[PDB]
Amino acid sequence: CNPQQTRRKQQYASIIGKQGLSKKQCGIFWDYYKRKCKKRRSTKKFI
Amino acid sequence: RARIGWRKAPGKYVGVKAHPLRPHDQRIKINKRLLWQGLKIMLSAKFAQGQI
Amino acid sequence: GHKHSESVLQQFYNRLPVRKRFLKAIRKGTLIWDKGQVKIPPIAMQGYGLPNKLVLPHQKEFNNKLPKFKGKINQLKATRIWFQD
Amino acid sequence: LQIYPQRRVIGHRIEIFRGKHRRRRMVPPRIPLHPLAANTSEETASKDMNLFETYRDLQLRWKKTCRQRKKKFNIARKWRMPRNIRPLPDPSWTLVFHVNPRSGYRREENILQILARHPEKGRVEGSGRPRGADGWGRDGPLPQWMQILQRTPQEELFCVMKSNVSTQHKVTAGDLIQAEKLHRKQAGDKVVFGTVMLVGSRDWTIIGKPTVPFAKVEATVEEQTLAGETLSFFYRKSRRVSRFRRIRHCVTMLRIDRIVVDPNMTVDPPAPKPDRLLDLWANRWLYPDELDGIKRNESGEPVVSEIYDGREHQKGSYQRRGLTASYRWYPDPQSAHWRP
Amino acid sequence: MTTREYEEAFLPRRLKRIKVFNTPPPSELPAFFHKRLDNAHSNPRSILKLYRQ
Amino acid sequence: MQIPRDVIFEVVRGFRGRSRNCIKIARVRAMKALLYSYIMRRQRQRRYRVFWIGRINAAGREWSFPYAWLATSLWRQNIWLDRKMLANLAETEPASFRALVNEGKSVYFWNPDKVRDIQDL
Amino acid sequence: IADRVRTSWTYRHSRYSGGVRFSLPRFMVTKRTYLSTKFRRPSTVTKWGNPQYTLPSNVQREMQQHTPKYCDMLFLHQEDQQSRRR
Amino acid sequence: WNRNPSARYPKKGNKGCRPVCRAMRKIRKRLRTGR
Amino acid sequence: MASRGGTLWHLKEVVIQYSASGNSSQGLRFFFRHLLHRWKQRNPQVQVHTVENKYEAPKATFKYLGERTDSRCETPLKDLSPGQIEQILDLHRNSKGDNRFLKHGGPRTWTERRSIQGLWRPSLPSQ
Amino acid sequence: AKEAAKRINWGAYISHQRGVRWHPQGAWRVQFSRRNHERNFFVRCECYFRVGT
Amino acid sequence: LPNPLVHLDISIGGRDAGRMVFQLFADTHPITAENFRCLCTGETGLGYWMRPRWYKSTPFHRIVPGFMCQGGDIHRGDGRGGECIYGQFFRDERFLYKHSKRGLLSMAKARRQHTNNSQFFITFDACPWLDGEHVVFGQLQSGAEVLDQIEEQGTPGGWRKRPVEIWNCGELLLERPEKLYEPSEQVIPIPDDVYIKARRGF
RNA sequence: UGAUAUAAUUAUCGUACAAGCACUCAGCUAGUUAUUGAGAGACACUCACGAGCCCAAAA
RNA sequence: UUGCGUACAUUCCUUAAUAUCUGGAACGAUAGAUUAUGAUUAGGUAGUGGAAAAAAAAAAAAAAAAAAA
RNA sequence: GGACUCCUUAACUUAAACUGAGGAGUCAAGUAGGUACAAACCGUACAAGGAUUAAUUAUGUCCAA
RNA sequence: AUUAACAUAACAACAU
RNA sequence: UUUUUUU
RNA sequence: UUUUUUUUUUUUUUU
Repeated sequence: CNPQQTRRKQQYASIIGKQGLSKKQCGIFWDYYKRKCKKRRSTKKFI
Repeated sequence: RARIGWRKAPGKYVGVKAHPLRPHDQRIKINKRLLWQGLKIMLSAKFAQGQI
Repeated sequence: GHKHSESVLQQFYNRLPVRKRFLKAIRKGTLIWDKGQVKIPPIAMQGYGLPNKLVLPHQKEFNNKLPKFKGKINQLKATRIWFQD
Repeated sequence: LQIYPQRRVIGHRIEIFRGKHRRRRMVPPRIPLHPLAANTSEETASKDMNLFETYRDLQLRWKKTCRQRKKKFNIARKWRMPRNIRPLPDPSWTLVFHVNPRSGYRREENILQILARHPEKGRVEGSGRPRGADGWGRDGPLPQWMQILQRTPQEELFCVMKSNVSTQHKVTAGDLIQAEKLHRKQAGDKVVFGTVMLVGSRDWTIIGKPTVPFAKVEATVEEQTLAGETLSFFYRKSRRVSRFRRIRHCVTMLRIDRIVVDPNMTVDPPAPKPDRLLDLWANRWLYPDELDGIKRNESGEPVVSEIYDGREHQKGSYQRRGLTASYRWYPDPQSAHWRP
Repeated sequence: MTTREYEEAFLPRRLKRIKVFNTPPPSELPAFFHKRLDNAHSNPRSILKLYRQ
Repeated sequence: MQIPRDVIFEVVRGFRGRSRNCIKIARVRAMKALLYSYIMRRQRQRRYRVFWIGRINAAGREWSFPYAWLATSLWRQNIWLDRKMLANLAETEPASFRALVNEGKSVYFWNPDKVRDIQDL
Repeated sequence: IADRVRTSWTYRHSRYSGGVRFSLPRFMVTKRTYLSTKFRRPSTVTKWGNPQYTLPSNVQREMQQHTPKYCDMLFLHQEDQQSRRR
Repeated sequence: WNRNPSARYPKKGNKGCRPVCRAMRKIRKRLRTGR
Repeated sequence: MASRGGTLWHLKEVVIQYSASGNSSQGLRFFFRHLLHRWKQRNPQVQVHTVENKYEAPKATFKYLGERTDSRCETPLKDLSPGQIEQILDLHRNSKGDNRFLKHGGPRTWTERRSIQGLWRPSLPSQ
Repeated sequence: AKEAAKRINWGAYISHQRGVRWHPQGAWRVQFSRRNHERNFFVRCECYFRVGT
Repeated sequence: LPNPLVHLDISIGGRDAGRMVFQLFADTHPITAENFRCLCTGETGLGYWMRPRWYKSTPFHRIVPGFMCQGGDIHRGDGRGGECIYGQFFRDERFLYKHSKRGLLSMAKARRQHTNNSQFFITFDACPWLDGEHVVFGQLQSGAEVLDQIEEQGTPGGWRKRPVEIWNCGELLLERPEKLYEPSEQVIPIPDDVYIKARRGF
């Protein structure tokens, strides 16, 4: 309930919209970014 | 200094909450008629869209 | 000064840029302050009429009919005279 | 116990009004009521039955409990004393000369010399309203020597025009002026302001009491965008009240080109008749390509014209869209628009 | 009762005062002044004021 | 709450120590800073109208013609010129101003129906 | 949606609520970071945003007679006196 | 005598003859009307 | 905007970043098929470029001709109508820039020649 | 009221034309609204015909 | 019914000038005519300011030779005053007649639109430019010698050489100017009386 | 240099003002919940069926 | 005698109206582009009401879209 | 279960900003203006918002202005 | 390795 | 840009 | 005799 959350959200938002990001690059958001990418890749799956 | 009672009380400690979450059930009630109708509507939609 | 509160009338006097000699007189009553000047208070003579500037608007008509003095202080023959408040 | 009324009217008569003290309607009714009755029937009819008094009414007046709120009704303030300036004299303009032949100051030519000696000879007075063969002159045509006014260059010319209904600016040769938003205007749009109050030069000064009907200003739209952001804040301490806003005002930029002064000028033509009425209410003018679908008769005029000519329906309508030759306002006798 | 000042204290200061007495004006100036001249015979100021009027 | 946090910092740019950086102090500072401008922008008009009137009177007095008279003279003539343009003229166009003053004087100053000469008397 | 809020009995449904009207002036303000002009204005720009110069015209021309400044008040006074005394 | 406090300073021009917290207004009238 | 008699424009280049799969870019996509071609022709003096980006919100950047700091601007185009887009475009084209210093008010006049006749100075008659 | 109603002529305000209506301002209002997103053309006529004119 | 015939007695510098007679156009301008007749007769009583609404003893605040002469103020007598029987201000009337005759009467106006009051003015000459801006309701029938004398007291600046005031007023008991357009009948769905009746409960 | 301006918060009839807290910043922290309630002239959303509606626990 | 200074225009430009009555019971309609002389309007403690936002997580709808590549 | 002022009036030392009643305005919940300096008095065509414009009001017109 | 408060330094300024 | 003092 | 008042924020009383 604070300034810290705004910084984290701004940081997150700045990296979310990209591709080919490394684990060392992502940081604390690595899990989130991996889930996002896997979610995205769902549309390309056919019978 | 200000008054203080319990060591572990809301605001005086980390983890204590005044309105903590409680386990419960997320199930809801619904009329059978609604379901019955929605089945039909879905079926017709399928036909409409050509997914059958 | 040392006094905490003072009367408005006294305060007024206190603000007069004049000598102590005239201040005392003013305080006493022998002198008055008007239009930034100090002069003798008006003289009220017995029987004669007072100045038109001191009576009420409705009293001027009756005051103008009273006798008037057009002489010097030495020639004045009034039984009693005093300053008009 | 009984409280007697007060009949003695001190000051002004009492007048009750609905609502709070604010800016309300002021236009009088079309059908005023006579203050006197010429018959007993009028007297009897004057009675308002809606307002019939009863015991119940008295009850509400006499109750010790909370009564009706005082914010519903109030007493009207006193009347004002406006100045009656109207009517106004006939519009006219006058001309003067103050030539300075001194070398020190100086550092056509023939007449100028004469004028310098006898500036009084140059006193010319006219009329602002149009006339016949006389034109702008008074009791006859203007002198033939007035053509001198067209010989002076723009580098030594200045005038006072009206950019708005109430705003005035000092227009000069190559000037950048600021005005309000002009509807239906884009880049490369030339405009004409015919509204001028005063003209002058190094030799003469056209006073033009009401206006100058033989003078105009030519401008071009240079900018039409939003202004810079502005911050406004207000609050009351110890009362929990405030307001915050972020407004972006709109302005328009106009660049002056020429200041034409021709005494032989003619009155502007009337309002034009557009071919299509849809553009008047549309958000953009129809393109040339789209205008190709316009039906025409043998005479060459639109066929649609038979239904409706297309004349102006309201005062100052086409002027708002800029279809007029020139812009004019109340000060200009040639103008015609709504006035508050 | 009430005073004139009191009454006046609630009205515009420039408000004109009503007229209490009105009479017809003099139609003939020469005849009006000829009768007035009959009373002024010793006061130079009266003669000068009449001539000025 | 009254003001966004992001803007306070901006508004408090250039202030003294602790007041450019402290949220607490900055709040109270900024509030007053905006309030003063808010209040003054409305009163900015009469402060310039009085200056225009003073310049016009100053100008006018030169040619033995008070503003008091001038105004009336002008208005009676159907002349509708704002004090802003009047004052600008008074400074930039002396000749123009003199023209106006002369125009006005004629109207203002009127002779009676009869003129008497008592020089030889 | 629509032009205005409909208060009529005909339009009192839950399906008629919400929405926002488009506004150009407001769109350039809503959801936009504020930037102060203090300590940011160049030397080439006046207070009102008008262009400004930083070099004499003479110099400008080099690196790329005139009307006198003051008028003649004495001539105006003397001419007015002559015209009134004529 | 009644001369120290601020509830007895006369009205000057442009006050309405009844400013906040006055007593002398009602004292003089009363006096004249009967004491 | 017009300058020097309408022989000089400000607006130079316009870049528009959009997406080919995002729903929010629907308006842009629509615009790119009906009004783009029509708009371009009308304004041949302005270059227009488009950039495709999948996982990024749409936006637009504007470049102006000048030495001032107002020679660049940006504006998002998320959840906007074709008409709105057009409006934005027109605004940008008819504007000289973001105008960070442009003040509403002031003398509302800019002239090189303050006085023609001449300025006022004290004189012996006046004194 | 009931008597006045009878006297009042209600038939004059009736207009046999779509888009034309009476207004309490004392005028004839003309309405014509159309939209076109494809061609980017929107029209909203709000013409008024005053009686006093 | 016959039109009213009002009269005005003017006094120049305390001297009886004469007696002018006017004819009001009640037929065409009933309201306007009524206003002026009631003000002249003084049969309405006091007013807003507790003053009698009577033209008696009123000065002329404006006398411009060859243009017109203004007057009628009852409050101050300077010009910044006026009051009709109806109230402060009243709505205007149809502009039928022009200003093309000597001695025509017409009400005054303020900066605002609808600012008509007791203030009127008599035209000395044709004023085409005044067409449509003012309502014409009266015409001089006799007594042009008084208007000729009044014209002499005016100045271009609107100054007054000698005092000019109305001595007595009243009403007498026993060709028209050009027209701006051609009046024609109109459809009147709602009766006039209804408007009156509505304001009282019915 | 010119003009102009009485930190903020709560209570209170009272901007009450020489009353109560706070040096500053970081983290935490005060209206949570209808398998049981509801439209009651100081304000009560919406869907289905209809003289008919729902169906409890096992399953 | 004739004068003059002065606080407040929704003249100009840009917004807003949710307890059944503002024209609107109009127009348009593939889901509303904001009415140009349109009437009443928009100071507010307590109490009451409407609406827009809060960068996150889940969902088996992130390629039928001009030109260019 | 109310603070100041206007009219009437109870109590008091025809005292006190007290204590208590009858009926109008303002503040409370009101901005800016005037009254020299701190809610209550006068005025307001009384604070949605922006700009360098015009006006009879309390009231002013030797200087600070 | 790490935000703010806090601590030090460098550059930038002339109608003075 | 002061007024008044009957016959 | 009048204009000059609590103008009692200061100067000034220039009539």
